[PDB]
Amino acid sequence: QVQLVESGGGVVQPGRSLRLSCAASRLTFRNFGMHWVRQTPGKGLEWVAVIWHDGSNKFYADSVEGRFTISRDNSKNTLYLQMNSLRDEDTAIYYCAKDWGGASDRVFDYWGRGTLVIVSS
Amino acid sequence: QVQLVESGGGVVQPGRSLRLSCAASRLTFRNFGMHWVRQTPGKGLEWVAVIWHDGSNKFYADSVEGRFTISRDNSKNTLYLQMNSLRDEDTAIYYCAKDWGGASDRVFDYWGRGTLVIVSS
Amino acid sequence: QVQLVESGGGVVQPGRSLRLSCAASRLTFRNFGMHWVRQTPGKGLEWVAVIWHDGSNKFYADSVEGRFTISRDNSKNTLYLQMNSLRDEDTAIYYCAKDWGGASDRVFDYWGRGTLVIVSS
Amino acid sequence: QVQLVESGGGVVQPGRSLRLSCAASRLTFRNFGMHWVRQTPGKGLEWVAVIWHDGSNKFYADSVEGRFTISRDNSKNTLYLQMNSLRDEDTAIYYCAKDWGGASDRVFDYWGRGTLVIVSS
Amino acid sequence: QVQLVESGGGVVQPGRSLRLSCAASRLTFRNFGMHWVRQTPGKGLEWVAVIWHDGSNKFYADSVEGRFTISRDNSKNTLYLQMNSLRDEDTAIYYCAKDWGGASDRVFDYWGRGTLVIVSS
Amino acid sequence: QVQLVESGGGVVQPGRSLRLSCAASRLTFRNFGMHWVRQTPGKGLEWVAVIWHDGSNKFYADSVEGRFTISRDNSKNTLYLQMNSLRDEDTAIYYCAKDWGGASDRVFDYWGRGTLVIVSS
Amino acid sequence: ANPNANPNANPNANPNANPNANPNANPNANPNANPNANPNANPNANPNANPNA
Amino acid sequence: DIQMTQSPSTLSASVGDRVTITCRASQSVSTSLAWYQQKPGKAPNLLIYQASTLYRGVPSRFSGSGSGTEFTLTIGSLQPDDFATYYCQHYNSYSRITFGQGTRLEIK
Amino acid sequence: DIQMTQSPSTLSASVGDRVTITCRASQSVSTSLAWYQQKPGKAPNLLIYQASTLYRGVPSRFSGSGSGTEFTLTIGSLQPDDFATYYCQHYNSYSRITFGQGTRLEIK
Amino acid sequence: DIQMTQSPSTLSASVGDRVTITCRASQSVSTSLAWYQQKPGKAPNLLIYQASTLYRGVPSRFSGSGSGTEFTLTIGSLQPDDFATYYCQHYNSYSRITFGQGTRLEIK
Amino acid sequence: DIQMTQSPSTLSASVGDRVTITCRASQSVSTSLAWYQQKPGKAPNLLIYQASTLYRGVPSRFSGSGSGTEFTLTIGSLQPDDFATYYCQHYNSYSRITFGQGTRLEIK
Amino acid sequence: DIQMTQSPSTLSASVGDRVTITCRASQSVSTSLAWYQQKPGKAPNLLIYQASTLYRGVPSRFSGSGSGTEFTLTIGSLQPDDFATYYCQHYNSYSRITFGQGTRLEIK
Amino acid sequence: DIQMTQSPSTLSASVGDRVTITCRASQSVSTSLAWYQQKPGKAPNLLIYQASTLYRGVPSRFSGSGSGTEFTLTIGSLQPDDFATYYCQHYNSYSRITFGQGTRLEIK
Repeated sequence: QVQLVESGGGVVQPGRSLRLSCAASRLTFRNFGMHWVRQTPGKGLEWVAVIWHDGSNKFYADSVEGRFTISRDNSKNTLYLQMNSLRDEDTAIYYCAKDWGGASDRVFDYWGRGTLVIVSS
Repeated sequence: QVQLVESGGGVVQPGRSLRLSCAASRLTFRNFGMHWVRQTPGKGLEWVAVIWHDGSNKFYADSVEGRFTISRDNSKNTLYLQMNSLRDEDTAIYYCAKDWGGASDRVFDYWGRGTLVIVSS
Repeated sequence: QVQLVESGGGVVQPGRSLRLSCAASRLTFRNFGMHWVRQTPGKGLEWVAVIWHDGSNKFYADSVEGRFTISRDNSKNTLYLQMNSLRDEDTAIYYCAKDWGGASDRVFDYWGRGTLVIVSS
Repeated sequence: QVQLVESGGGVVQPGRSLRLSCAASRLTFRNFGMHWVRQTPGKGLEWVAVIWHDGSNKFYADSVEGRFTISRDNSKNTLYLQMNSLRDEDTAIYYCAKDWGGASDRVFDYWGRGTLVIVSS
Repeated sequence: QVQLVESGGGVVQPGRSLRLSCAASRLTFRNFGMHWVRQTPGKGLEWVAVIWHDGSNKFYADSVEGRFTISRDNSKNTLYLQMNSLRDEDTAIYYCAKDWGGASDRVFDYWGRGTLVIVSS
Repeated sequence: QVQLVESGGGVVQPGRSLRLSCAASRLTFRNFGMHWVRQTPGKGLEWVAVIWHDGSNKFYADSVEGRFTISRDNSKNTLYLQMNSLRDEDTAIYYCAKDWGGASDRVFDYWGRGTLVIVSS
Repeated sequence: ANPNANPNANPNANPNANPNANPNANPNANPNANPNANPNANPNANPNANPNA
Repeated sequence: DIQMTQSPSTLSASVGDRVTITCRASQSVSTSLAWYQQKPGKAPNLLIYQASTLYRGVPSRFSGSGSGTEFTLTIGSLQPDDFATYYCQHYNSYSRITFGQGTRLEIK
Repeated sequence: DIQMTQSPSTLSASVGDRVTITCRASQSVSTSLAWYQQKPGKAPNLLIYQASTLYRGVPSRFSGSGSGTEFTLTIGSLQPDDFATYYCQHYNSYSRITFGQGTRLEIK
Repeated sequence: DIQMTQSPSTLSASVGDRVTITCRASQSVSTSLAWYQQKPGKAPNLLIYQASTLYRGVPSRFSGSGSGTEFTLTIGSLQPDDFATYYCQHYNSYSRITFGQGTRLEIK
Repeated sequence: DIQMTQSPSTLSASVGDRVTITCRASQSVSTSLAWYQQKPGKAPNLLIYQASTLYRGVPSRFSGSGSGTEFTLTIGSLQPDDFATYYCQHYNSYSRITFGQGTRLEIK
Repeated sequence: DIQMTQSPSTLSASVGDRVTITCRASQSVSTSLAWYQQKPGKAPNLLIYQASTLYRGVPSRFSGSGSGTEFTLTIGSLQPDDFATYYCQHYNSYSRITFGQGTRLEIK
Repeated sequence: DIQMTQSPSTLSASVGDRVTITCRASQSVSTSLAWYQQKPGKAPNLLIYQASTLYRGVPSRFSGSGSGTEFTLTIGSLQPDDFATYYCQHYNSYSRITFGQGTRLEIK
């Protein structure tokens, strides 16, 4: 029934790297682009990045340009977001997403459970 | 002349599984992609899925994404669609299909007879 | 020099079957794919089918799908096209063919003489 | 050190036949595919024919299809290329050749000396 | 316990012939193929030739084709290789061998000691 | 009823020799082949050697190549197996075996009683 | 005017791509296939031939 | 997805008449439309592809037209055998396959 | 970027009333807006897309309306399950996806 | 399929003239075209492949050019033997092989 | 050499049951496989050759099947006299005779 | 012929550790790889055939793995008598036998 | 077939110079090329196979490179012997073997 499980969370000091995974199940992962959505502790929602079906193009929010890199592995049915040079404002729950598949509607329907990333010392 | 006959219907409680077959006759099955078309009792027509000639790629309508798995077996000259986690909306008459084979037109020419699937209790 | 002599013509009622042969001579038969080209009495040329060098794959024009079957048998250096469920349109002059053998060029060089098939009453 | 000598050339009228021989010495003939390479007086090199190690398959250039027939006889250790229905574009020096033996490399390493074939009046 | 005795070596000038023997001991010579392996002074192993169980077929490496001749005599339990038209690159320790005997495995089990051949002036 | 008796066993030190015989009884020993099969105390069976009707050829297992030697004496209705250079892995009950006689069938019909040979000290 | 790319362009696959085999492939044998014999063919005799007269 | 609306829902006519059935798209589908005729108890059959081209073996009395979102299927002269349910189906690129509601032709 | 402001931040209401939640855009977003409902501890679920269309499987008591910069989500008859935090999300072309602050529903 | 349409349907000319025959594709077919000459009572023969390459043994007076949907077969100097029917045939990948109607060359 | 694996290693069953023993070869052995029964204190006796053909004097309750790499012995109805050790053997051409590990049938 | 390259050329280690030697193939060899160890003054002795199977008499600390072009020979625990030159040899069908350069493992 | 084009047709050079000869493909031929040297009056001999590999017995001065349709034969230091005609040959799969026109090396 399409479930997305994220992993790789924990606590890291600012400036260190961290890897995230969105291993999908029962979804035709290759046909769909995916998004990463970040939910701050203030209950706000911020869009992070999107990668196309085959990885041809990537788009990032201006708050994560040059520090975050997202890559997709269609063979293993999973999605990766690798973060570099973290700081205090990136401490939040990271949600995997799945673009609905419409012609021009960039709307997320099947979200993941969520992974918490803490940046502190 | 090419005839498509389906089988494997019946009555299933919601949440159980079901397998549907589209054994073809006199059709060069391996060269042609195949679709599944669902007709609700309200005389509406919905498209279900499509599998390519070799089974490399699949596409599903969003209403059955993650619940329906379609597989094509070229050797036995037949097509399979397996249904998981059914509900009241999946009770309908199911027709097989055969893409016309043109460059860019997704139209169906040799429809099957149809097999009836009932979800109730 | 390579000549293609086709045979097996005649006049048949609609709905009856008919076998055709393209016994070739002085050509390396097993190494080349062959076609069947149909020329309507209205002086229009129409392609019918194609079989690969070893018979692995066949492609048919949609006008003859499910009715025509080609078979190649390298041993006696001959090509077959057996017809089922003919009709009034299928009355035309039937040519054999031999694909030129280019990397991606599907062109016919050594056309046969032509065998006449009549569907009438 | 592996010498291939060719014989049977001369001058013939157009449309007449002629036989060529490529008797070999000290080469393991039965374990190597062989070729025939034509060099026109315009200094152009064109491949003509190749025969597999037991003669299971034969390949010819399109310009010589149906006119040239080549064969191998391992017992007396010689190669033949029989010429039929020649014409003025077959005036050239004819080279025997030996495929190197690479898994996918079709390159000639021990060329023969060459026998001149001329057709005129 | 199967020991392979090889002999016939020495120092020869470039272009002169030389004979190497591989007389066997207690091994079933007739039912096993044999191999010659050349170990260059630069610590490299180059395969030379293989002879079938009854001498029906015979293979060589590209560097030794036509210049090397191997023969098999089942009668007095020896493998023979005649070495012709030499130059400097053939100066190496020459190993005898015996293929293990698998259905598709060309692997040597009982190596010989080696007889060393010098090409110098 | 065709019964085969083995003899000549005992216990020997490693590296010592021993002769094993399975002289036949009521068997047409001359025209029909024999087999030697070893059954280790681990209940595994291992084929050892085969000798043909006239003893023209000997084929041995790789583990017994050069350490075992078999001979056939048709006149005295007996089969021999000689053993040298023995070690611990060659301890078993030795079983003379008899083929079926099929054109391509290496299967056993009249199996041996077995003789025990021990390698110890 | 906006010189950048459109970050909301349709990123999904195309579910209407041509789902068929190519009727015009290269339907010929390969003239450059390995024409030589196999040097690694088993050179040993068959121990399983008939041992009976 | 792209929803397909075809009008009218039901249109009655008699033999020898001329009728037009439309299909309205939510957004431009270029010329990637198809018309299907379903008689009761049978699977629908193909009538028009590419929104204007006549499929093989279909009587020429059917004609299609339109581009963008407004498309028309016209039967030149109604026949007793042409009374059935008509569906319009689109195959626009990057959009999934959908069908219309189904226009019904009723005798008299 | 286009920052979404959804007003007001919190409406208390009881079971059975009608509540309207607005979302105001700083610049025209045409009709490209979507509404999310996040129950606490869960990832938000899609309710409305294209600012007027109902997503599949969502009860019909949710309805969206508006275009340009004034967009309203209306729950016709509030139900006990419908108490959650609501976000409005735009996906206008040539602009990055942003979310609203989040309107909460409080019982009584 | 892809419809092969060539113009003009009939073109009459005398010996020594230069004629150009154009073939129009229903959609882009890259450069994978061919031109065939059918002398009555005989099967057609190959003249051009890849829409620009002269076959082996064809007189050099025949010329072909064009790409996409506009292609032209040009005869540099019309000869007494060159009066026959001309067809344009395409073999684009993932599309089936189709032929045109065929232009007739008629003396004077 | 060719290594066969026969599974299970030991299979206990009662009289009147149906038991199937398999034999998996490391590489395809066509049909050149034979099975044996070996009682304690006795040499193994042949059961099936050509992997399917019954030997003379062997009860018809023993039946062999399979080709290539996957082969099976089946005893349709287990009788008290069929409690022993059963092995599988191959005689593929250009390959030496090697022998299996063994399935044992044990009472209850 | 296939250039059969083994890396590293020379790698030092002490008794008791885990040392792995790999060999690179120019193109696919499937699993027809062999490994030979050559102590000075002695001809090489076979260890692994079929790229994974241990030869008879080969200690269990010897182990081969890999397929295609990437293969690995892994040492379970390096012993004082395991110090020599190691070679990788392939016997792919329709190809001639070639060996590697030879990896030298040296004390400490 | 594939037309092989090598440029320049004829270029002159002096002993000790650096001369590079290219070969152009009509379409991609992977990396399966072969370079041939023909002294006048002599059958030509092989220098490079697989477009980069030096054949045995050929001096290391000869060097080839390139992929796709761009391939170049490079001479490190041209010597008086290397004055001859140079041909580039392709053997791509499913395509017939063709050669180039032949570049000429002329003294001074």
